[PDB]
Amino acid sequence: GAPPIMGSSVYITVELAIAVLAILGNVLVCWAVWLNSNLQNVTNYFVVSLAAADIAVGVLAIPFAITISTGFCAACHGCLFIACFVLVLTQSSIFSLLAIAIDRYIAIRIPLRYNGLVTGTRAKGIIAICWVLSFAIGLTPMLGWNNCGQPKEGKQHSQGCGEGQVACLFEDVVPMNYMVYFNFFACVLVPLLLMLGVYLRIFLAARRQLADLEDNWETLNDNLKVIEKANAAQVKDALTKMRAAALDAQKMKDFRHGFDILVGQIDDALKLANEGKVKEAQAAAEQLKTTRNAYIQKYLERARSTLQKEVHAAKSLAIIVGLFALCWLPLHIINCFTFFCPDCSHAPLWLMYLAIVLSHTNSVVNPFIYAYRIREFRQTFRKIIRSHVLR
Ligand SMILES: CC(C)CCC[C@@H](C)[C@H]1CC[C@H]2[C@@H]3CC=C4C[C@@H](O)CC[C@]4(C)[C@H]3CC[C@]12C
Ligand SMILES: CC(C)CCC[C@@H](C)[C@H]1CC[C@H]2[C@@H]3CC=C4C[C@@H](O)CC[C@]4(C)[C@H]3CC[C@]12C
Ligand SMILES: CC(C)CCC[C@@H](C)[C@H]1CC[C@H]2[C@@H]3CC=C4C[C@@H](O)CC[C@]4(C)[C@H]3CC[C@]12C
Ligand SMILES: Cc1ccc(C(=O)Nc2nc(-c3ccco3)c(C(=O)C3CCOCC3)s2)cn1
Ligand SMILES: CCCCCCCC/C=C\CCCCCCCC(=O)OC[C@H](O)CO
Ligand SMILES: CCCCCCCC/C=C\CCCCCCCC(=O)OC[C@H](O)CO
Ligand SMILES: CCCCCCCC/C=C\CCCCCCCC(=O)OC[C@H](O)CO
Ligand SMILES: CCCCCCCC/C=C\CCCCCCCC(=O)OC[C@H](O)CO
Ligand SMILES: CCCCCCCC/C=C\CCCCCCCC(=O)OC[C@H](O)CO
Ligand code: NA
Repeated sequence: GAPPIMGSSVYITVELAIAVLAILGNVLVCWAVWLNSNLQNVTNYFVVSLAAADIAVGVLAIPFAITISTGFCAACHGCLFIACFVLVLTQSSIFSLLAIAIDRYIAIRIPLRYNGLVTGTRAKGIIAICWVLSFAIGLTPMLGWNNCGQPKEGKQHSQGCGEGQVACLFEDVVPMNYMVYFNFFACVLVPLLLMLGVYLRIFLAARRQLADLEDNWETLNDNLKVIEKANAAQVKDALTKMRAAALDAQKMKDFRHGFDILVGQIDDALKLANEGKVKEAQAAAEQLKTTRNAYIQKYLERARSTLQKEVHAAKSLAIIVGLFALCWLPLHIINCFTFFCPDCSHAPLWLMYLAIVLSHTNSVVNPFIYAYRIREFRQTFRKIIRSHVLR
C-alpha cells in the first residue's frame, strides 16, 4: 500500500481545481444578475442564493474537506464544525431549489396574482430565514448529536493528540443515524421528492392550459361549420357556444379590441337568430372568420409561445435539481451502506474521495446550465467576458 501523500496530492490538486472553477462560475452568475435588470426578478434572487452557497463550497467547504482528509488532531467540536459546515450549504441549496420550484408553480397557476404575491422584499425575508434554518439543520451535531462523548482512543494515541482532542475524521465524529435518517431521509430526500412533485404539477398545469387554448380555438372553428351548414335555433345554439368560448379565452388595446369585435359580431348574429332571420345570422357569422385572422389567432399564438417558454424554463431548472441529486446521491448511498449493512465491506478510500469530488463538482455545473439553456444569462455572460476578459 503506497505512501498516502501521493494519492493525497491527486485528491487535493483535484479539489483545488474544482474550488477555482466553482468560485469563477458562480461569481459570474452574481455579476450577471447585478448588471442586467432583465435578470433582476425573484426567481433569480434564489439563483444568487444558490450561487453564494457554491462560492462558499470553493472558499470554505473544499479547504475543510482537504483539512479533514489529513486526520489532524483537533478538539472534537472544532472537528465537528469542519465536518458539518458543507451540510449548511447543501441545506441552503435544497431550500433555494425548493423556492424556485414553488415560484415557477405560482407563475404558471395564477400568473395574474404572481407579482402581488411573490415580491423582492418577501423573497429576501424567505432567503434570510432559509440561511438561518440551514445553519441550524447542518450544525445540529454540534448541539450534541455527535460521537465526541466516545472518542477513538487508539487513533488519539497513535497520532499523539492531546487531552480533549481527536483524530479529525468525518465518520468518527458525525453519527451515521444523523447522516442517514436526519440529513439524507428528512432534509435532502423528502425535499427532492417534493420538488419532483411541484415540477410534475408545473408540466401538467402547462399541458392543461395548452390543451384549453387549442380546444377554445377548435370550438370557434368547429361552430363556424355548425352555423355554415344550412334551422335558426340551430345557429343560436352554435352562437351561444362561441360567446361562452370567446369570453373564456378573454378570461391591453390591440388585444381587448379583437374580443370586443368578436362578441359584437356574435351578439349581432344572436339578435338576427332570435328574430329568426337564418340567412342574415349566417352572413353575420362569416365576418367573424376575418376577426379570427387579424386578432384572435395573434392572442392564441402569443399565449402558446409564453406557455412553451415556461415549459422550457421549468425543464432547465429541473435539470439543476437532477444534477444536485446525481452529484450528492453517491455519498448518501455510501452512508446508507455503512449504517444499515455493518457486515458489508466499506467503499475503498479512492472511491470515498471520488464521491466527495463528485459532490463538489455540483458547485461548478449550474453556471454551464444557465449558459446553455437561458439566453439572457448566456448573452450577459458574453458582454461580461468580451468587456472584462477580452479587455
Ligand atoms: C470569515 C470566514 C472565512 C472565517 C473562517 C473561519 C474558520 C477557518 C475557522 C472557524 C472555526 C475554526 C475551528 C475552531 C476550532 C478548531 C479546533 C482546533 O483543535 C483545531 C482548529 C479548529 C478545527 C478550527 C479550524 C478553523 C475554523 C474552522
Ligand atoms: C429515489 C432514490 C433516488 C432514493 C435513493 C434510495 C436509497 C435510499 C436506496 C438505494 C439502494 C439502497 C441500499 C441497497 C442495499 C442495501 C443493503 C442492505 O443490507 C441494507 C440496506 C441497503 C444499504 C439499501 C439502503 C437504501 C438504498 C441506499
Ligand atoms: C449515480 C451515478 C452518478 C454513479 C454512482 C453510483 C453509486 C450509487 C455507486 C458508485 C459506487 C458504488 C459503491 C461501490 C462499492 C460499495 C461497497 C459495497 O460493500 C457496498 C456498496 C458500495 C458502497 C457501492 C454503493 C453505490 C455506489 C456508491
Ligand atoms: C465507512 C465510511 C467512511 C467515511 C464516510 C463519510 O465520510 N461519509 C460522508 N458523507 C458526507 C456527506 C455529505 C452529505 C451526505 O453525505 C461527507 C462529507 O460531505 C464530508 C467530506 C469532507 O469534508 C467534510 C464533509 S463524508 C462514510 N462511511
Ligand atoms: C455533473 C458532471 C460531473 C462530471 C465530472 C466527473 C467527476 C469526477 C471529476 C474528476 C475526476 C478526479 C479523479 C481523481 C479522484 C481522486 C482519486 C484519488 O486521488 O486516489 C486516492 C488514493 O487512493 C488515496 O490514497
Ligand atoms: C477569496 C479566495 C480565498 C480562498 C481561500 C483559500 C484557502 C487556502 C488554500 C488551501 C487551504 C488548504 C487547507 C489547509 C490544510 C492543512 C492541513 C493541516 O493542517 O495538517 C496538519 C498536520 O497534518 C498535523 O499532523
Ligand atoms: C489555484 C490557486 C489556489 C489559491 C492559493 C492556495 C494555494 C494552496 C496550495 C496548496 C494547498 C495544500 C495544503 C497542504 C496541506 C496538507 C499537508 C498534509 O498533507 O499534512 C501531512 C500529512 O498528510 C498528515 O496526515
Ligand atoms: C474571502 C475570505 C477568505 C477566507 C479564507 C478561509 C480559508 C480557510 C482555510 C483553511 C481552513 C482551516 C484549516 C484548519 C487548519 C487546522 C490546523 C491545526 O489546527 O493544527 C493543530 C495541530 O497542528 C495538529 O497537529
Ligand atoms: C427538521 C426537518 C426539516 C427538513 C426540511 C423539510 C422542508 C419542507 C418544508 C416545506 C415544504 C413546502 C411544501 C411544498 C408543497 C407545494 C406548495 C405549493 O404548491 O404552493 C403554492 C401556493 O399557491 C403558495 O402561495
Ligand atoms: Na449547491
